[PDB]
Amino acid sequence: EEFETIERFMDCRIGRKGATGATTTIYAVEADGDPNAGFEKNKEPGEIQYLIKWKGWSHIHNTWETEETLKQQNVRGMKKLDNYKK
Amino acid sequence: EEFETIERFMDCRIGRKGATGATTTIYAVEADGDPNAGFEKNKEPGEIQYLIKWKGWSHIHNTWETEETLKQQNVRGMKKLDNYKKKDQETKRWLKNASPEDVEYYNCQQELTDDLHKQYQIVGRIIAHSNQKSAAGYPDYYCKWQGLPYSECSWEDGALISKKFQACIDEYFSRKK
Amino acid sequence: EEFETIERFMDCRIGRKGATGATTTIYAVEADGDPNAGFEKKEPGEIQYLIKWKGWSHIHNTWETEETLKQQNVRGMKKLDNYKKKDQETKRWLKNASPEDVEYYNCQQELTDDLHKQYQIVGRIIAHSNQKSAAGYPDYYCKWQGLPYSECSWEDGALISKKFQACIDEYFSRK
Amino acid sequence: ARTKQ
Repeated sequence: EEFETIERFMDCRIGRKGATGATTTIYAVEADGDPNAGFEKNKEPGEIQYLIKWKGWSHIHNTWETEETLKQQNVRGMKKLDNYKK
Repeated sequence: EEFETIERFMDCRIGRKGATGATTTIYAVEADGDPNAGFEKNKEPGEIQYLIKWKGWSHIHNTWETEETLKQQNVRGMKKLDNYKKKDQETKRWLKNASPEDVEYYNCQQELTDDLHKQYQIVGRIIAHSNQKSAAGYPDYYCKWQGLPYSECSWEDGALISKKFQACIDEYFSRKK
Repeated sequence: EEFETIERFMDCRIGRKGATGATTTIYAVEADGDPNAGFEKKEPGEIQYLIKWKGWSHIHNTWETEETLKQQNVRGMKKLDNYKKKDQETKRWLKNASPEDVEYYNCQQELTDDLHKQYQIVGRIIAHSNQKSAAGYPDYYCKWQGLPYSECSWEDGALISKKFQACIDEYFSRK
Repeated sequence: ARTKQ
């Protein structure tokens, strides 16, 4: 009942700001629609987001996050972040 | 951004004067009637109009325009109007004295392609929808177009798509949302 | 001279490094072998794009890399960025696409790809020029299969006869 | 999404 941990960085993208977290799971997107639907950079506020595969969770639970979201959730594996950034 | 761009010339016709622009999209026509309705070129008379596939808009958004409306809206890609006209003239001259068969083949092929193009405006499959919803409760839809590869899929206004493709929308959710 | 410009992105693939350019046109392949022949995966790959050029018929499409494009000053590079995120968008979706959606996606891409190959096929010769190749051939106005007459184009004689001689002989029927 | 209003 503590912190979540990053097992791997799967993808990267510039997406609608706020289009991260739980509403980003494949099942959330399929049920409630994609929160990043039709985004276009420089046509609206965008962000750099990373597709995260979580430790202990199959890929269907993967979510898009920002360095900021990872930080305020206190996830372990932030080193993964540093490496990926290059 | 900031001006529309001519991507391709899909057709040509002589229609009623002023029957151009937004009101000529297939959905405008389906919802409010064709501003070129009952145009018997035979006593009217019309003007040369061109059906335009716009850059960044799906074929469902194609509109009829004249050299004049194009210029008036400062669209980009005007050079394409010149090439189209020249190619058109070349085609006419080369089909001047052509066997009935040559005319036969030509009219056939033109219908095959004309039909093909019409399918570009028909949603073959909804692939996804948006999280956000219009004030009227419509989410936008990611459409797969008949006759075009997946690289041509595009997000479309929910209200618009529902007016003609409610089935595709229904099937989309049925295969489990 | 001066510059070529990108019209459409017909496809992309991972292919042998250096397997781009003029030597990758169907008639180049047909006449001198395919530079990407037997590409293995035992060898360094490279993302390549199948380009349709403005002012040239599909018969002239070639594979290119983001690099060969910029090393030629090609116009329309902006389109490359759209095609890219577009492609990744469909690759991400593909990772979780239901089995029946994948099937649909596959059948549709089959059709699509076949249609595209037709564009490189002469469906009928509409006319020819008087000037003749530095000995040998006259040029031909070709009506391409799958494409409307507005896309007819003049093509080098010989280059056409090397494959569509039948269509050329047929054309000759003033009598 | 945009339409030809």
